[PDB]
Amino acid sequence: EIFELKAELNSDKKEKKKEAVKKVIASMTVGKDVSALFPDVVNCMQTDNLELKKLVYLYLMNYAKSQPDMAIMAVNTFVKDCEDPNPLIRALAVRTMGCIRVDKITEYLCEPLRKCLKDEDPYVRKTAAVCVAKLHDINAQLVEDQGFLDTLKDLISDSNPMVVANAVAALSEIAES
Amino acid sequence: GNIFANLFKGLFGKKEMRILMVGLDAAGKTTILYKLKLGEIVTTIPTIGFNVETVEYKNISFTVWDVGGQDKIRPLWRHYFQNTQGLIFVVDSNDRERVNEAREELMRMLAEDELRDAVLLVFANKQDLPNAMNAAEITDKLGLHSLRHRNWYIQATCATSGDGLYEGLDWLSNQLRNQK
Amino acid sequence: DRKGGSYSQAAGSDSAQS
Amino acid sequence: SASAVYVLDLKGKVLICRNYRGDVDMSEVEHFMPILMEKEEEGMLSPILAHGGVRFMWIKHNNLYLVATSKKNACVSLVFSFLYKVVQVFSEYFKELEEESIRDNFVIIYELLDELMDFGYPQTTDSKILQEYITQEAPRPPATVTNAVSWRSEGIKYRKNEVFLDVIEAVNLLVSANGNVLRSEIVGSIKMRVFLSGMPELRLGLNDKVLFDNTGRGKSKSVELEDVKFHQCVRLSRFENDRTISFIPPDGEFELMSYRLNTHVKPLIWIESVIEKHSHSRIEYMVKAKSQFKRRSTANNVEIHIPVPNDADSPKFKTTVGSVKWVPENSEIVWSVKSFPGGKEYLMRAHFGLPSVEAEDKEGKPPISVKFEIPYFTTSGIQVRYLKIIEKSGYQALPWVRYITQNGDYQLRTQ
Ligand SMILES: Nc1nc2c(ncn2[C@@H]2O[C@H](COP(=O)(O)OP(=O)(O)OP(=O)(O)O)[C@@H](O)[C@H]2O)c(=O)[nH]1
Ligand SMILES: [Mg+2]
Repeated sequence: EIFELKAELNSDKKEKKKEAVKKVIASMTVGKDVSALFPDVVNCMQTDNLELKKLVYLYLMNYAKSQPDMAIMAVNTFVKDCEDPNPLIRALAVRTMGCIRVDKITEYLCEPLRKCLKDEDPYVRKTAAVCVAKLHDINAQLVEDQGFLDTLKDLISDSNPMVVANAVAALSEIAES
Repeated sequence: GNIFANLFKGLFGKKEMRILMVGLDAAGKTTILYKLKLGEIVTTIPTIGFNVETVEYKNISFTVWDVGGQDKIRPLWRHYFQNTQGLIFVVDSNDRERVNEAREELMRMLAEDELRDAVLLVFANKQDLPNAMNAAEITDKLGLHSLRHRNWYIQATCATSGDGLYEGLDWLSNQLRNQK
Repeated sequence: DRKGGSYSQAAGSDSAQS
Repeated sequence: SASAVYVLDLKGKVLICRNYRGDVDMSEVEHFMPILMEKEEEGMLSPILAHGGVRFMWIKHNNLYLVATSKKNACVSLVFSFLYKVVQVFSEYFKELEEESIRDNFVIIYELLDELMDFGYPQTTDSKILQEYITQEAPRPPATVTNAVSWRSEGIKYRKNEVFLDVIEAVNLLVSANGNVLRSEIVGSIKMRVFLSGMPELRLGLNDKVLFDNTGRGKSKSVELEDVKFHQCVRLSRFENDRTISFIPPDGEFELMSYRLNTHVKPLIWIESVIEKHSHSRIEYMVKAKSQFKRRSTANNVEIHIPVPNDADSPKFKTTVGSVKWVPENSEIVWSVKSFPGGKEYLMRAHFGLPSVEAEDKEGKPPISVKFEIPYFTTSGIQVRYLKIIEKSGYQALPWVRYITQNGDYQLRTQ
């Protein structure tokens, strides 16, 4: 069971890696403690297929507070994925970075957040605005040090009405606390 | 059973092989991997995690798994030791103070009973400054000849130039593949 | 045919209001 | 400001959960079921629960409760709107809303949940727009989400340009037991299935009373819609300026406007029912249905529900037009009529037995509700005047619309 799943996930075949990822996702939804296999799924994270990357990101987000020590092996992957040409991949990486409740991980995520704050893609801009609010809620001092308030304020006075609304909501949430 | 399909696949090339990228930080490992894969000196931030890439040469897929030399990532090299067939050690001849640390890390990584079939692959990185040693002084200092049951080979590769990478790849292919 | 009343074509605008 | 949107089941098991802020522990869902059970057994059950410092506000679905936990003073209306949008998205993607698709569409369900809301703030809710970036069978997100027009995907091309409208009427009557009608309101529903090429800007024009008064023609038959709720595509500023209904129709079927005005006319169907229920001996149902609607309109599929006794057995129906059947599951007599011409009068004489032993507890008097549906009959008298379909390329549209009159909350209080 667990050994077979680990062997399938540690293979060189994408057809077996996708099946292992799907089984791990189903086990977590079915109510199975799959946090023990978090380090094994870390190796099979940087994949070209977008179908398995989303599952890996969801597993990391749901298995981040449980194993914060094992989550240190994903900062480089997040940094690499934060510069992908596809807006969807960048938005997913930004959402996953802010969704991880790791004290030692949000500190190194300030640079990707700053880079994606001025992203031309409206989806990327909205993802960065959401991640800034998430980081401020997680760590207000880190957000203040990163100077994201000035970037958030300029978001309302720019184009992309959806992105402007998202930035306004993030600013209201930050000011609420 | 029948092995006709295997013979047909091997008639045009079937073996791929593997490789590892370990060493101290700022040792040219990322630059060496970029040169092997692309062929340009790409400047990158320090490897907080790891980099995984593949190189296609001589009909063998030489997959390279770059590993950083950070203190928090030094003990993480055991994660890639599972299902690993090759290992490449990147030395830092431009760091006299870090040479001892790199040698100690190589000895610690080579003192595991799980990593026994991985032949030694010493790459002389940063081979562009006059302070860099030769291909024998570094090996003598590291004691590569004292590694019993270890097939190590010291090769000097210049990160800026790229010379010696072909020789290292050929040596790795000869050590991995034992056919015509 | 169709239950609930047959569909009828609609105009383009108030032609009597200019 | 939802903290974690989760989907429950009928047995208390969480089919799927997706935390958005992480400020609420995932173990609080276990106490939601006991809290709901306690609230239901004491009459204090509400859609919004409260587990200490965390509130569990969710609605009841077909088979699972979409409970969304929250901790701060989050907007309850916003949470309800997000839940409704999620339910609509699930219905559009999955034809059935039950446990059969929750455990079978997890791969796409998780992606849809992640893309719909981030950090508790929803960003994308259009099913048509969301279907171009998240599919169960990924390219860059469409420019429609980033662009202002998020309800009409650009580049749509069709062989023909046909738009089908549906002016569905809802005749709701609240008739008290004294014979008078208390709540008699008619809510319009203009649902159109736009199927055109490009991104046309529809200019809806009707015989509104306000528009007729402004233009100076406030003397003909004009619909006096007390409340008009336009869709997202309809420009609020244009309607507020000079009653100009200009909007880009979406690709598919959607609700453009939803009129709602009171009705001061006589009911289309008048039910005169009597209850000659003997004391544990028998019961009589002298129910007579009078059609006050126009004779040119026929109320197809007329079903006047007459609530009979719950313990009544061996019932006999003596009617004139239409089949009368008693369903023990509903505990009422369904006066089903296939065709009900306007001005017709159907008389029925029910007769059912009753056990000698009296019931232990009272059962109440449910109101009698009719299911009349007369097509091609507009009670409010509102008629579509024009539909300005304008396209940059230039094409000849073929708009269509049909008027359907049905019964909404048309219940009659019993004696
Ligand atoms: N100019 C120059 N620098 C070199 C050369 N060889 C190695 N370096 C240094 O080595 C570093 C190589 O770092 P990377 O290519 O990003 O990857 P790395 O070797 O694993 O270093 P880390 O990422 O810190 O672990 C560069 O920053 C250079 O400063 C060389 O031939 N010329
Ligand atoms: Mg590197």
